[PDB]
Amino acid sequence: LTYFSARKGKRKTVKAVIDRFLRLHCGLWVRRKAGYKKKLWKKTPARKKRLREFVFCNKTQSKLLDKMTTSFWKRRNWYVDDPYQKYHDRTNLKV
Amino acid sequence: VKKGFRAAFRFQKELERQRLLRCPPPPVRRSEKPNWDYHAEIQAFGHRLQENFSLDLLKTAFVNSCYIKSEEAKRQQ
Amino acid sequence: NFKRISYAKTKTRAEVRGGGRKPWPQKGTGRARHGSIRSPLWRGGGVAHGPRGPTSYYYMLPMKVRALGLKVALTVKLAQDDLHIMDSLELPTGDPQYLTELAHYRRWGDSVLLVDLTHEEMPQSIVEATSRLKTFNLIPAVGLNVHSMLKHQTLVLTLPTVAFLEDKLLWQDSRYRPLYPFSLPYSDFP
Amino acid sequence: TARGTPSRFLASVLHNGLGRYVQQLQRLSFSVSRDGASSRGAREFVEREVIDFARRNPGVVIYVNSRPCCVPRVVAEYLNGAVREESIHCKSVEEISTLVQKLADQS
Amino acid sequence: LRNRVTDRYFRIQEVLKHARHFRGRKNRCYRLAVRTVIRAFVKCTKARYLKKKNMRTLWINRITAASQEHGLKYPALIGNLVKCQVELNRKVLADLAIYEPKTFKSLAALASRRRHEGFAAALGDGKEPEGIFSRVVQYH
Amino acid sequence: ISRKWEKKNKIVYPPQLPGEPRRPAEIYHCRRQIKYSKDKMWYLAKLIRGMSIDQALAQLEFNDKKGAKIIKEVLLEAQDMAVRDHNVEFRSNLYIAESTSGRGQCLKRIRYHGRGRFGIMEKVYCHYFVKLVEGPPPPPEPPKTAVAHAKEYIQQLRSRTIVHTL
Amino acid sequence: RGHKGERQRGTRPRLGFEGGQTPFYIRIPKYGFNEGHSFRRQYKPLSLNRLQYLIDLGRVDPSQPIDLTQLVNGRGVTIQPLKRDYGVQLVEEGADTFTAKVNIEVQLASELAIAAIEKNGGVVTTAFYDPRSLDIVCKPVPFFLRGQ
Amino acid sequence: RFTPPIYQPKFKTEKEF
Amino acid sequence: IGIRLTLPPPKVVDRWNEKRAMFGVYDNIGILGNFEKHPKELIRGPIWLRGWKGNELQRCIRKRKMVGSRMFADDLHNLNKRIRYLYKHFNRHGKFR
RNA sequence: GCUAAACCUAGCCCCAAACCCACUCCACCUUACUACCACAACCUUAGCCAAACCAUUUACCCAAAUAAAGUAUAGGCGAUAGAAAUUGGGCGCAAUAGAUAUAGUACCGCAAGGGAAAGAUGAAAAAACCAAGCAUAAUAUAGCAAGGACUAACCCCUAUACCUUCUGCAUAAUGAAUUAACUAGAAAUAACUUUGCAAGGAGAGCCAAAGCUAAGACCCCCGAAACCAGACGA
RNA sequence: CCGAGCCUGGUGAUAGCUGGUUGUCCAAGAUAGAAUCUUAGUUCAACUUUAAAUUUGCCCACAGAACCCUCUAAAUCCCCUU
RNA sequence: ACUGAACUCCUCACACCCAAUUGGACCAAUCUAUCACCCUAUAGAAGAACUAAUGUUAGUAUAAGUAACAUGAAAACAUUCU
RNA sequence: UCUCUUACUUUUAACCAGUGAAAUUGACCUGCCCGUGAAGAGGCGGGCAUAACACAGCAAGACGAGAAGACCCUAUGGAGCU
Ligand SMILES: [Mg+2]
Ligand SMILES: [Mg+2]
Ligand SMILES: [Mg+2]
Ligand SMILES: [Mg+2]
Ligand SMILES: [Mg+2]
Ligand SMILES: [Mg+2]
Ligand SMILES: [Mg+2]
Ligand SMILES: [Mg+2]
Ligand SMILES: [Mg+2]
Ligand SMILES: [Mg+2]
Ligand SMILES: [Mg+2]
Ligand SMILES: [Mg+2]
Ligand SMILES: [Mg+2]
Ligand SMILES: [Mg+2]
Ligand SMILES: [Mg+2]
Ligand SMILES: [Mg+2]
Ligand SMILES: [Mg+2]
Ligand SMILES: [Mg+2]
Ligand SMILES: [Mg+2]
Ligand SMILES: [Mg+2]
Ligand SMILES: [Mg+2]
Ligand SMILES: [Mg+2]
Ligand SMILES: [Mg+2]
Ligand SMILES: [Mg+2]
Ligand SMILES: [Mg+2]
Ligand SMILES: [Mg+2]
Ligand SMILES: [Mg+2]
Ligand SMILES: [Mg+2]
Ligand SMILES: [Mg+2]
Ligand SMILES: [Mg+2]
Ligand SMILES: [Mg+2]
Ligand SMILES: [Mg+2]
Ligand SMILES: [Mg+2]
Ligand SMILES: [Mg+2]
Ligand SMILES: [Mg+2]
Ligand SMILES: [Mg+2]
Ligand SMILES: [Mg+2]
Ligand SMILES: [Mg+2]
Ligand SMILES: [Mg+2]
Ligand SMILES: [Mg+2]
Ligand SMILES: [Mg+2]
Ligand SMILES: [Mg+2]
Repeated sequence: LTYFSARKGKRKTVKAVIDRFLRLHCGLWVRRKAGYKKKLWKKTPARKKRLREFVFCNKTQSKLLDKMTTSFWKRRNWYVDDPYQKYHDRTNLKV
Repeated sequence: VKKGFRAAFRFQKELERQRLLRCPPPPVRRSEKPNWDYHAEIQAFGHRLQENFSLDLLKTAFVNSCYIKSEEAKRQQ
Repeated sequence: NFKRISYAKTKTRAEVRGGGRKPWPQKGTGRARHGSIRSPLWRGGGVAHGPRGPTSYYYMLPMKVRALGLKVALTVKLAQDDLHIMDSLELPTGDPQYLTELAHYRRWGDSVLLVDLTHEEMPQSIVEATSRLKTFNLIPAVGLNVHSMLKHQTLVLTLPTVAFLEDKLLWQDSRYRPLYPFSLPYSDFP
Repeated sequence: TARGTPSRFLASVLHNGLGRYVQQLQRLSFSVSRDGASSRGAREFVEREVIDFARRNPGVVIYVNSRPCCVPRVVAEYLNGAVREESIHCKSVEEISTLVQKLADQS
Repeated sequence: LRNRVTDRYFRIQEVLKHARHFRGRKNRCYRLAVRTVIRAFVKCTKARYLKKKNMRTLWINRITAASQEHGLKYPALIGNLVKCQVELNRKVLADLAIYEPKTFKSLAALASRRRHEGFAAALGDGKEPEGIFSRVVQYH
Repeated sequence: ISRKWEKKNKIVYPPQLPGEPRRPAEIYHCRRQIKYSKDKMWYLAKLIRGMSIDQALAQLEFNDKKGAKIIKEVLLEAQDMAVRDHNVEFRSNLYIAESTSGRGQCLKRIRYHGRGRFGIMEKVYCHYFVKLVEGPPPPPEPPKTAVAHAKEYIQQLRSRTIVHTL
Repeated sequence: RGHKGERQRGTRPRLGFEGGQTPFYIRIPKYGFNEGHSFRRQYKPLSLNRLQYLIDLGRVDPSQPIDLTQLVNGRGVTIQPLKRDYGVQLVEEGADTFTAKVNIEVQLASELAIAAIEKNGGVVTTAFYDPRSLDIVCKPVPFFLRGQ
Repeated sequence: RFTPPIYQPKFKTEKEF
Repeated sequence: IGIRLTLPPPKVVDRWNEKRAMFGVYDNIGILGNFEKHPKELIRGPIWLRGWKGNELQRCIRKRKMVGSRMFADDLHNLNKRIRYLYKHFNRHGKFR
């Protein structure tokens, strides 16, 4: 990715990242399952449900995603009626 | 020509040492050399040997006749 | 350091004159292979990693830190019997030797910093005296800084200036965070 | 290295221990400065230790010079006539004291 | 040329000082000198081990020499001296051999006596009156 | 360039006491920038190295080498000035104390080989130095006798110590 | 730098390249988590707790009406019009132990917070502010210097 | 399969005293 | 050889010339003077450098856009080339990604 | 004791300020520097390179610093590209350095074109020591050249040169005649560490569910065959 | 020095390939694998290091871990005590 | 029985024998601020350290006084001869 | 040409005199046999030999010197041709 822009000399975000992942303010990232729209006739219903769910990403994936994205995307946003509002903060977390 | 003073000064002191090796100066008595007081040295001569000398006598012991002849001749002019 | 700008630059390999062609073919001779005669390796070549252009070393400490700086410097002066308070910087005569011999008589020390409140309303007598004295220095209140105070052995202040310094430095704590630069009007600033 | 350097056989001056032990250190010459950090450690050595040290060994004559210098030093002279120069420089009172002891108990 | 080393002469002299007594170019040419001086310092380091080994070998030879001239083997002498609980190390025995030869003969004589008392004890089976010199002193 | 050798004739010693051996006279002389190889000059220098002046002039006369006439000139110049300026009584009683050749300053030209190849040729120059000492030449050290070998061998055996004891 | 390779010569591939196989980020399907993020409106929350504490310290004045401008001046809130903020949302939190009678002006309020204010005898109303009005109201003094 | 020769510049050889 | 053979002329530094004496005065222009001026208005020097700091690449970008029109043909070509170099260096090279 | 060594000042670099020279007599577009006789200029840059290939694609100066914002947006929707409204003199070099520069000269090339090196007394010239290499002064059994030693230089005993790439490597394989000078780790996010202030931090913008501000501390050198544009050559 | 002349410029072209990389001292410190136009290279994992928080880890005894194939060894997993 | 290690004991001392890598304690010289004033101190900075790139420049060696190179004869230096 | 080579002349050569290169070179105080290193030892192990120092020859060894590397493989290196 571009560490120093040629116009302004600041970092740039990889837009491939932004249209695939949701980052929560706490530091987690959310993705969809790969192939959730693919060939559903042959898949079993349990398999289908496992596909529909929005999952988290492990530490390294999360680290890589944060490097590929600017500080703007990491700020706290007070959207009106976002369905992900509750998930922004953690609860009862000791290490 | 290199900016700096320390390396240059060091080198001068090295050259001084080499010059001393080449032609050593004539030996001169320690009286004719810095950091000398004969009085204090006399007392220390007593104390080194753990001997309670009479300091007046010890002084008298160290003064040769050859010295006094030379001293008289020197003082004359 | 904040005011410092570096003027040193050196030419890189690309910026040195000539050095276009390959000096000799790679394979043929016994010689070590080269691409240009202006490479860092060569005599007369460009510099590998050198001073590059005008360089600025500008940064800002936070305001409250600089304020605290002034405070410490002033406490330290008074703690060590290096600080003196004066009704006015008014001199019986403009003869500069009078000021030197007074400092000698009062055990001020070799260097004295004289602070007045305003530049315009500084007395005639002190300005004449201090103009031709190297070690004694006259500044207005707004001039005062940590560096000069440390450089000079004595700090001399007036009663006008002491009230002024108190006001401004004490203002720094017990203020809000700004909404906009303080040069702009507020309901109670200036 | 042993080949690369000179050698001596073990000896003393004038069979030191035989009759009576004689302290070989004869003279000490301290060069200090009134101002300047190098001589700082040495300065307070002259504040305290010099006096009681000089009492402890009356055989040694101590000279303190107190002149401007970038490197303070000590010149140890011995009975036999050897001269040992040691640059005290930026050394704490304690490690200067250790030096002066080490000089005084050797030939 | 903002910064240039000004005192390389002194850095060079540090190696060359050691190299003075060598032969050939390596006594003065730095890129040669350094390599040999490194080897010299390593040699000198490992030579501590060998000094100690070799000194003992010299002592053992010297002791063997003096023992042989009274007409008993080295092992005989050294072993029997221990069973007499006279603990003198090789250094002093070798030193006695050269400088105090009367004392050395006495040591040799006592060793051979203990040797013989041992032989007598070996011959007998069961309980017999123990040799005078064979008797051991206990410490509690 | 250094020119120390020349200055050696400007040394003045203080007058001697009557109770002193008569100091031999002492002349230093040289020629600079001789077009001749320094090592080639060495052989001629080495030859005359300990002989008297006349005997050296004799040897140099019949010597076929180029530098031989050059050295002859230097020696005659040195002899002349010895008598004239250095207060030497007799011109015959001088011997060569030291005879040395140094490298003088050299130029570089080119030598053209085959293909395009070449080499750097050096126009060789050198200095010659001499020193003359007034008086008869030193008699050469006698060859080592069997008795001297024997004597020193005895000395050598007597120097042995019992090593690594007290 | 290690031993000589792509790493040591400093010619490592870009971030997110998996050496050949379809990289993690690419191989995931695209979904509109942030499809129209810049067009969404954002309201900064003011809690009743926050409001009460401001009144208790005399920072926000109850003898006068409250609007955006008064709160901002009080340092009760920070509003970034540029960052798609559209004013102040009034939240339920600390409904109990809210004892003050005020005329408050907010862009959004929850029914509970309305109830909380009207219980004490206060008046709450919601009023819309356009972005160009908002930047003006939040910081009036700079706007006054614009000469418009 | 041929390497041309190279001449050093003439100024070095033409140096005088 | 390459070491001096005499001591250079001693350098005397006048610590009490006017420039040394009034060094750093008015650095507190802001806090002591009602905030009329920032201290960064005491900075003199290049147009593109007064009260700003950046790496080489950033400095070049800035000089290009601020005094790019007014600078000499060959100087500007050198500057355009610098930027090309540094762009590749910083984006495509190094230890860490 | 030779060869040498040593030097401080010519000048130069980056800024700021300010809009620059176009020049006695004669000659000079013909074969320029030669007194003196019947055609005509404006026309998309490409390519290296990045994409770990390559084929669409890949920042390059356009007329206010900051912020909006690496946002909207664009894109084999991937590498990457990227708005607008709006806001407003010297901690420099000092003769292998610094300009190539004592000079675009000498020299090299048919031409376009390439392109050096170097100097040092003193107020006045109308006045001491240190690189390599050698010399002083060749050499005597035996062996990585030394170490342990020794009364003693050698003799005695112990001891498979260095760097780099390979699992070993003694040695195998690259590299070094030697001396002097020059010659190679440049930066972000995020963390940690130390301060100031603290539900707020910051000298507009930005962040904040103890955070925010400031500082500290992390990212090398030399080398192809090539490709393209414009000149020069029978 | 022509399977495509030479010069300047783009140009510090590019080089997963070769070569090099400059003071002292101390400390911790090695070989599960997977994908890859990939095996002369990267990325993930494993190991390694530093800092932090907190509680068990290693060695382990009983009990326990399959039939079929027509036949079964050194052993291994799990594991309180210590 | 003796000999036989850097193992172990003995008298003292103790951070002081792994590649890549990672952590740490110091520090040569130079410039700046302030000291100092026969060459230092505390800090701030930086073109900040070379036994090695068939590295680049200059000097001097090895091969090596080697390979190689050169003027027909006599004479009076008029001339003549081959 | 050879069986089967010989003799003489010139060039070279070797000596005296003048001028004076080049590749090469880690340092060298630079031996032989056997073993080891699987092949490959002047330098490692066991034996043997051995005052020092020029000049002339020879080509068995120094994996002898010098090159735009003959062959095989590799590069997500080029280029010409179809
Ligand atoms: Mg170029
Ligand atoms: Mg190139
Ligand atoms: Mg090349
Ligand atoms: Mg340059
Ligand atoms: Mg030709
Ligand atoms: Mg030559
Ligand atoms: Mg590379
Ligand atoms: Mg590509
Ligand atoms: Mg690449
Ligand atoms: Mg120059
Ligand atoms: Mg030049
Ligand atoms: Mg020398
Ligand atoms: Mg031997
Ligand atoms: Mg390799
Ligand atoms: Mg080999
Ligand atoms: Mg023709
Ligand atoms: Mg590869
Ligand atoms: Mg360790
Ligand atoms: Mg794979
Ligand atoms: Mg594939
Ligand atoms: Mg591959
Ligand atoms: Mg357990
Ligand atoms: Mg033992
Ligand atoms: Mg142990
Ligand atoms: Mg230990
Ligand atoms: Mg310092
Ligand atoms: Mg450097
Ligand atoms: Mg060097
Ligand atoms: Mg070669
Ligand atoms: Mg070579
Ligand atoms: Mg080199
Ligand atoms: Mg020769
Ligand atoms: Mg030969
Ligand atoms: Mg010949
Ligand atoms: Mg021959
Ligand atoms: Mg000849
Ligand atoms: Mg050659
Ligand atoms: Mg063999
Ligand atoms: Mg060999
Ligand atoms: Mg021969
Ligand atoms: Mg090849
Ligand atoms: Mg290809």
